[PDB]
Amino acid sequence: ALDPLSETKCTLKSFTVEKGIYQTSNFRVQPTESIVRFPNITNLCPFGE
Amino acid sequence: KNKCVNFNFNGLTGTGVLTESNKKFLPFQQFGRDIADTTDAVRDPQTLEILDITPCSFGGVSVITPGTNTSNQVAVLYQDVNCTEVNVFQTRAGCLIGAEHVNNSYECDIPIGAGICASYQTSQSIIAYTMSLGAENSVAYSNNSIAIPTNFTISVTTEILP
Amino acid sequence: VSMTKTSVDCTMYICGDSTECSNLLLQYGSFCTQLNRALTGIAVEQDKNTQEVFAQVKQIYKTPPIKDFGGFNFSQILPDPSKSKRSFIEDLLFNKVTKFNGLTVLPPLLTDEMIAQYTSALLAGTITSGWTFGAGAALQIPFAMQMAYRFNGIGVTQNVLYENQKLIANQFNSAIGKIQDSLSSTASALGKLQDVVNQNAQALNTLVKQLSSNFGAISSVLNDILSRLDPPEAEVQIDRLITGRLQSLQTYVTQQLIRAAEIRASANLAATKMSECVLGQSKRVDFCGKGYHLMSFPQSAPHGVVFLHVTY
Amino acid sequence: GAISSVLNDILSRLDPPEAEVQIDRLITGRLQSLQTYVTQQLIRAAEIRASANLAATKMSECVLGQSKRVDFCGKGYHLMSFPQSAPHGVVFLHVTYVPAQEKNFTTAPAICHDGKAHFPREGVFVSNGTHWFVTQRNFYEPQIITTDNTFVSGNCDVVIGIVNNTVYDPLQPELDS
Amino acid sequence: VSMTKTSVDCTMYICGDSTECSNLLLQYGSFCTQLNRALTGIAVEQDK
Repeated sequence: ALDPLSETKCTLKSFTVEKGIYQTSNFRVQPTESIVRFPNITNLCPFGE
Repeated sequence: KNKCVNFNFNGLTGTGVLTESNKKFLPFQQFGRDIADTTDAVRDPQTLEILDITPCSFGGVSVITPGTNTSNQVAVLYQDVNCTEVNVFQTRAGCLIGAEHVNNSYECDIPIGAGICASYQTSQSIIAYTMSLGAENSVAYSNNSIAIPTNFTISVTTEILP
Repeated sequence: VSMTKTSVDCTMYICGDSTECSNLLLQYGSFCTQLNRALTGIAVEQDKNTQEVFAQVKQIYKTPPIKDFGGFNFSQILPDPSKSKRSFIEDLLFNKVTKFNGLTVLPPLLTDEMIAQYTSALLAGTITSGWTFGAGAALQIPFAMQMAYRFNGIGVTQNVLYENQKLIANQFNSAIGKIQDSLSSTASALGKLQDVVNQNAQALNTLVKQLSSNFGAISSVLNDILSRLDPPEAEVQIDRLITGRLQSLQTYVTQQLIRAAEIRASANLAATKMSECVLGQSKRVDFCGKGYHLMSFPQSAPHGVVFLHVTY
Repeated sequence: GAISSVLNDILSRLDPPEAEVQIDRLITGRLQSLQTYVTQQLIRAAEIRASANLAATKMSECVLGQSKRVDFCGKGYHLMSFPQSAPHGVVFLHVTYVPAQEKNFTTAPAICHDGKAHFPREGVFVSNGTHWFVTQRNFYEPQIITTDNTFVSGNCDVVIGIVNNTVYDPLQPELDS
Repeated sequence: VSMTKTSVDCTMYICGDSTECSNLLLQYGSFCTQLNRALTGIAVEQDK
């Protein structure tokens, strides 16, 4: 977990790595803000009366 | 909008990216799914508009590297994303960071995909270019001139089959 | 020839956006590690099945400006550079061919332009050079002289072509239009490639529909079980959901290897047919279709190939 | 999914009414590991068996005979393959015929001696700029055009693009001498 | 050349004459549909 060059060596469990392209990991984006999608005040309770 | 957010509906949970849409829902419907049961567009309950649920920047982490006895330079290839949600070059498989775009088409040494390959040539750096399918040659068509070989070369090819 | 490069990841399929799911996923061994390497090995074979079939010539031969190839109408098989470089035959083959929960759809190594350049190179080598471009250097022999040896390989004297130079042009040019009238009217001739799409559109869509299944648990959504049940109590229902999705992923890669085994057997046949029937002359009866083998014209096709054989 | 990986660890710590749940998770878990192993090996062995139908074809046709199939046993005109031993496989040595150089010579579809169209029996007609010769498509050889290497069919009014040449008849100088 | 066409249905083999079995069989979704279409594809190839 230092560089993407080392991710190919630890995947194949060998230091001798030839040319090519190998899958190492997956890119994930953490959600920074959770927005609750709810409608507006659709009808207040009659507390005034 | 345009960010990986976590929407919280009254009867639907999940994460995604909200953006503009070109569809138009029915005035009584609120949900919208894909063919194989995948919710990708919902109606905003506050403002009567259509917003798509785009999945976030997910993709496999792939790298392009030569042999260990030659050099150590690499090129990061983030799949299924562009070069804006993350030596900048955009491919069909994803954004390639680390390689230099060269207009000269050379031989495909390390394949990437979609007609794009990379190679480590000499100063020495990994370049990105469209692959060449062969040498430039044109057969001269003539109805009164043919080419017949006078010299031959007996070559021995090696074929390996399991 | 090829198939759709689908790489389904078991990380976001069973444990999409969950932390406790990953702790209960690694305890089942390396089953997600083996299924990721199995689907990766298909994508290596999908990049090799395109190269070993199409890329048979080390050079690319361009279209000569002389179009008088013995009076034959070869404008239908050659691609139009003023159009992607596609022809009228390739346009009918592209428009007559009939998801983000861990399913990665990777593009192939060669797009539709790269196969069209291999089509423009192999058809230029077959007409303007004969069959010598595959065995060695492309001998600049015209199309009217290479057909004299093609008749001698099946036991026909070469005096038939020289005395009927106008009779072949009235029959061969009319047979090309019968192929275009059969593909534009219906898609029954292209059923060999539509079955590959039917084994992929019904395979990729059925895998996402298994997430809505209960699989013996109290719910289908993984977030619904964690947000309602206790963390010492939800582990019974979660482990029944991961094991239920593990058998769905085990059956998926099994169906993506047995059905692809016939494609890999056809890719070893498409590499054999294009090297023998197109790049040479064979004496095998009914190998390039019904009739005597004279030549063959390959065309581009989505995840396949179309051979326009010429029979006697 | 069990509490341990050793079969003797669960039976020595848990009760026999309670250890049977954890043992059955290990038996069903190791059965799917063998179910994945037999499935992955048999599909890969089917590719070996598909290669076994191909490797037996090369050692029966191209090794034990001269195949006329172009680009089936190597690039070029194959003559004879020499197989060698290999661990779980075979290594072939295909002897092919590959040309080296080429020369552009003037050709002709047919010639006219006295009105009839003479067609070549084997090969095509060539020319070095002065005289008209006949050779094959694979190797150039300045052979003299005779009646034995040609075929008489039709006339010279049908073939478009024909030339005129005198056929060297060996019967002519033998009778005059 | 060919093989005996045998279609094993997962309705009478899994839940043959049982009402409560079909309530738990539908919880797996289309798993029997994957097994029926796999054996149906053999019957198309046996005719080909």
